[PDB]
Amino acid sequence: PRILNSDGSSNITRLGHYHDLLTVSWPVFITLITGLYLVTNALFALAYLAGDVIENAFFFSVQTMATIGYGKLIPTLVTLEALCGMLGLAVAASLIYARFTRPTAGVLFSSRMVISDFEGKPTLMMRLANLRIEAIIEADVHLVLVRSEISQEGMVFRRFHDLTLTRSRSPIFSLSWTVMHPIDHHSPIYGETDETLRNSHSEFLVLFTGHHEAFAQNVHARHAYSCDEIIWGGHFVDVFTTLPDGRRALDLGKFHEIAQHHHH
Amino acid sequence: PRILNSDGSSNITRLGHYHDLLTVSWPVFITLITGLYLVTNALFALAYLAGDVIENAFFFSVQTMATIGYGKLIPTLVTLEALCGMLGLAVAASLIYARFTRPTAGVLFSSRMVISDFEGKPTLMMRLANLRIEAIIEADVHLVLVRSEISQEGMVFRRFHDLTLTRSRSPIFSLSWTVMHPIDHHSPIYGETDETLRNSHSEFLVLFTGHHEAFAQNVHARHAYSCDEIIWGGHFVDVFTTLPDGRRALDLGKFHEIAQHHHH
Amino acid sequence: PRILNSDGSSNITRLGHYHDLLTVSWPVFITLITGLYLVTNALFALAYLAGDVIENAFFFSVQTMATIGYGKLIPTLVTLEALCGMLGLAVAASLIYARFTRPTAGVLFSSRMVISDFEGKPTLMMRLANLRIEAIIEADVHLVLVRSEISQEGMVFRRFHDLTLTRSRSPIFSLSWTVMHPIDHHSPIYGETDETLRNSHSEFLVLFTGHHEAFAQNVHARHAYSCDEIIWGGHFVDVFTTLPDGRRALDLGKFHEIAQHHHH
Amino acid sequence: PRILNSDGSSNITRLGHYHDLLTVSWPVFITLITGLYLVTNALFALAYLAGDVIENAFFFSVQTMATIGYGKLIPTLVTLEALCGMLGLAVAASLIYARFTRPTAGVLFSSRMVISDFEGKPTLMMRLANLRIEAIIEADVHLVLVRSEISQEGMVFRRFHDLTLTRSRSPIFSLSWTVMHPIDHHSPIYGETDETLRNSHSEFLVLFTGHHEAFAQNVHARHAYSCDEIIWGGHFVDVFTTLPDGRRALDLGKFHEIAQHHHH
Ligand SMILES: C[N+](C)(C)CCOP(=O)(O)O
Ligand SMILES: C[N+](C)(C)CCOP(=O)(O)O
Ligand SMILES: C[N+](C)(C)CCOP(=O)(O)O
Ligand SMILES: C[N+](C)(C)CCOP(=O)(O)O
Ligand SMILES: [Cl-]
Ligand SMILES: [Cl-]
Ligand SMILES: [Cl-]
Ligand SMILES: [Cl-]
Ligand SMILES: [K+]
Ligand SMILES: [K+]
Ligand SMILES: [K+]
Ligand SMILES: [K+]
Ligand SMILES: [K+]
Ligand SMILES: [K+]
Ligand SMILES: [K+]
Ligand SMILES: [K+]
Ligand SMILES: [K+]
Ligand SMILES: [K+]
Ligand SMILES: [Sm+3]
Ligand SMILES: [Sm+3]
Ligand SMILES: [Sm+3]
Ligand SMILES: [Sm+3]
Ligand SMILES: [Sm+3]
Ligand SMILES: [Sm+3]
Ligand SMILES: [Sm+3]
Ligand SMILES: [Sm+3]
Ligand SMILES: [Sm+3]
Ligand SMILES: [Sm+3]
Ligand SMILES: [Sm+3]
Ligand SMILES: [Sm+3]
Ligand SMILES: [Sm+3]
Ligand SMILES: [Sm+3]
Ligand SMILES: [Sm+3]
Ligand SMILES: [Sm+3]
Repeated sequence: PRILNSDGSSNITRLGHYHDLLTVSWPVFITLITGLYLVTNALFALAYLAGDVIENAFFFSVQTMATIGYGKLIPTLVTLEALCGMLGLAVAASLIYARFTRPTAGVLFSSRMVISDFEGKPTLMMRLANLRIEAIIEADVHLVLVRSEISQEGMVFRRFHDLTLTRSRSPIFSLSWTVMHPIDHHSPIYGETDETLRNSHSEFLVLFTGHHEAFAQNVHARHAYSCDEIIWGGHFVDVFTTLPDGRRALDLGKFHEIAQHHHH
Repeated sequence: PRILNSDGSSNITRLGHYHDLLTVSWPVFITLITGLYLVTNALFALAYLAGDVIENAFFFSVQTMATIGYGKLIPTLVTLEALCGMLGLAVAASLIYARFTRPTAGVLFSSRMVISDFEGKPTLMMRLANLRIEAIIEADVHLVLVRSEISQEGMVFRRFHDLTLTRSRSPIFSLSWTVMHPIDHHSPIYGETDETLRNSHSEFLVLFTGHHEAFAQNVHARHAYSCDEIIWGGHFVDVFTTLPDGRRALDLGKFHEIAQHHHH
Repeated sequence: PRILNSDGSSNITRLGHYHDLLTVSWPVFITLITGLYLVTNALFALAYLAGDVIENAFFFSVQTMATIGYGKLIPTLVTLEALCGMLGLAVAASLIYARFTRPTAGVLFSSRMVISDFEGKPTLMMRLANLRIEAIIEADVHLVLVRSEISQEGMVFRRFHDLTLTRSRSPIFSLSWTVMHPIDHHSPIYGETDETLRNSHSEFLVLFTGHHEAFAQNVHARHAYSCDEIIWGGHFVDVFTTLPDGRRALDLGKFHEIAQHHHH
Repeated sequence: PRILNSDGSSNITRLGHYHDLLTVSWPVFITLITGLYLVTNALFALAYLAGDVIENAFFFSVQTMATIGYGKLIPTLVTLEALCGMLGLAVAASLIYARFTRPTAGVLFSSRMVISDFEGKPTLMMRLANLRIEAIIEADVHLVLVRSEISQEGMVFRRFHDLTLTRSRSPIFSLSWTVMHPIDHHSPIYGETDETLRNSHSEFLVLFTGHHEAFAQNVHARHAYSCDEIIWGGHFVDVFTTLPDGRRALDLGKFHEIAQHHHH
């Protein structure tokens, strides 16, 4: 089967949580505090009852934790709860900001890779697209081959080759980017064929990072391919157009399109 | 026409929003929450009326959302609204900080580029100026040529050459910086002339990034030039002066000035 | 004795504190403010008494600092204290966030290093493990030798060699990573033996940094080894397994295991 | 005179402010808001008077801006002021955090540089010291020569040479670091002497950056030297000691000490 899924996640099981709050969906986060919020008040409401030091307990609890202080219920450790309410809000605000600043890239990866000549040399290719109007600055991309290898002797392990790209870094990335690994004699897949790639159970990982100007935050994206997601002889279709207006356009509708010469 | 505008933006149309709040002007941001703020209270004010569980509805709403708690209007889900008011403030504070920390560079770019000899070799040049008193640390600059190219065969595409600079990085950038691409035989515009640059519809993109010490934040700036914004034979005028005091000064009034030898 | 401890700390004494608040345990932090919090109110409570400008002093103090404003105690510099309460919360919230964002890596280091052949060359090795489910992006690792050296003449000093690794950087680090320094003729420990390493009192420092996608934060980890924590001839045991399901697993239970050929 | 001061600041005058709040001393910052804080309330207090829509104006103003809500003064745009108070606090909290996170390095620079042989080659040297107990990670240092130069023809300009160091980067920096520029034939000051350095009015800039583990923040430091602050033949004294305990110590008391052979 597959070590990597398309989204670049691994299926390796591991035998051996602020992050969970950070990761969980927006709806669930509110719920999770809302709960913590009610509960903490139940704590104090029962802490008062245990007595009657308050004129005229759950609702009084929140009135003093939120610092509403209506007044109809004058106290007496309210002071304690006022501390807790303020740290609660401070803690709350931190998580909010961390969640807001979690990296997030709208980078589209091509559904396939191709191997075809480029500048007269066979080249492994794939392409990326920036899905947002704002540019990504100082972008960098890696293409990694992961593949089963063994010594002349029986030992079996998975190799990790970081492949050489004609352009791994780019100061700016705004539209589309075809990433290219020329398969010369230094290439790990030099001389390789469709059949020999399957045998090595070999796979490809794409990793992307850059900085948005779109937000004061960094971004990451990754994607993975199996060897049967490579189109030999294929070529990515141009996604750039000239409109009737005479103006240049990017058509992402053609982004996954690949041309192939069909033999008889 | 032009793919790039002076400010380094593209005119490519794309066929295929926390950022909007982050981007929008300061005046509009306040308005946008102020609205959200009033509205959310209208929600609760109508949520109470639907009944009369409050002694002595919009104004009571805010009194419990802001946690003012005057008291003349004692309750009963106020508790719910107290949660919302606190997250509202937390959300509010996040956006504020993100906006405050959005990258912003006061970098001035020269209105033109020049090509003239430098150390006995023709050199593409342009210059940058730091507009603030605080230095930018670990600055880096790129000069990119974008240009139409085609195969011997008919296919037409735009090239992107990241040009070699005598100095792409600088640990500090405080005043003025003339960026230089020597046009040797490795240069994409080697042997090139005024006429041949127009034909390729070729353009130049400048990209700048660095870290301020001025704020704990990074900065970006970019600018673009057409081939008719290059002055062949031109030289940037020295912007450094010695004052009457005998003290050294930077005169940004001369920043866009270029000297030219005029032929008969 | 040892300059470095396993955890990569030094024992060098130095003859010559927001950070303390930032560093201190979670329990102690709350205590430290709680104190500051009570005390600041004692200040104002005594500032009122010094007179009786309040209808119907410590408890009134907090009611106006937390902005509870019950009302049974109407005032008059309350205004002053309302400023202080708000900055207190602002200061509080900053420390909280800084603490939350302090770098933290769950990177496991192997208890030993080994020197054994790899691709037919003797190689210094050690391994790292990512202890969390989330990957570390753009990871980098250094292996440094620290060692006593002297001139032909008597002067004695400690050298710091940053060793060459077959792979110092990795775009992603998710599971396990064996770091390798081939001991060729350019190596500081080329020709070196067990005995000659002890004489130089030589030590090894591992330094790790990378960015989590797990949180919008960076991470650091380091570890140190003495020369008697190197196993000559040793080999790290494969920590990867195939489960009954036929699925691939990582067994960290084998992470510190090293195989050795035992001579007669 | 001098272009650079010891602290690495320039004396170049420039002919052509959130940062000010960010920069200003701690005492002045509080004052600056305290003012803004009082004033904004004067605005509303006069906005009420202009009438009498409040039962039983400056003090009522703060009671509704701080959300104290005592109650003895029930309202009516209080709602407006409750918005302002909350953004005020949000703005306040942002500045606080930005100030807290402003880069700050406790890096000590040696009062002088030296030129003396090292590994049998004349070497420009200076040293740095980490003044805090926490290490700086991924540190980098530059040595720049700035110097007047002119063409064979009369034109006069200041050069900026980024000098080659035996070690410009270090994964960790914890104690002391002697930075070294070997003066080989590629060096801008190769063949140079004391007298020829003065004539070029030449100067040296040190720039330091790294990341603390001490706080989740980066650091910068810089320093400058004139040519008469170079000691020819000088050697930095070892700052490392062995204590009576037999334990290794760092004595910063010797940090600026330089040994010199005195000729007859
Ligand atoms: C393709 N590229 C990123 C390498 C260069 C051009 O940038 P872009 O304008 O196509 O986004
Ligand atoms: C021009 N430079 C940035 C490359 C070097 C000098 O820095 P600056 O002092 O002119 O700002
Ligand atoms: C070992 N490595 C980090 C260099 C490459 C592979 O990454 P990983 O998937 O094993 O964590
Ligand atoms: C000197 N150095 C930073 C290059 C290497 C050693 O680090 P340190 O332990 O002396 O601080
Ligand atoms: Cl993932
Ligand atoms: Cl732009
Ligand atoms: Cl440590
Ligand atoms: Cl300075
Ligand atoms: K309140
Ligand atoms: K509040
Ligand atoms: K209140
Ligand atoms: K109140
Ligand atoms: K009240
Ligand atoms: K806050
Ligand atoms: K914050
Ligand atoms: K923050
Ligand atoms: K940050
Ligand atoms: K950062
Ligand atoms: Sm969980
Ligand atoms: Sm760059
Ligand atoms: Sm086949
Ligand atoms: Sm990167
Ligand atoms: Sm929009
Ligand atoms: Sm550098
Ligand atoms: Sm012409
Ligand atoms: Sm950069
Ligand atoms: Sm302490
Ligand atoms: Sm990379
Ligand atoms: Sm031995
Ligand atoms: Sm790093
Ligand atoms: Sm000012
Ligand atoms: Sm490194
Ligand atoms: Sm002399
Ligand atoms: Sm740096």
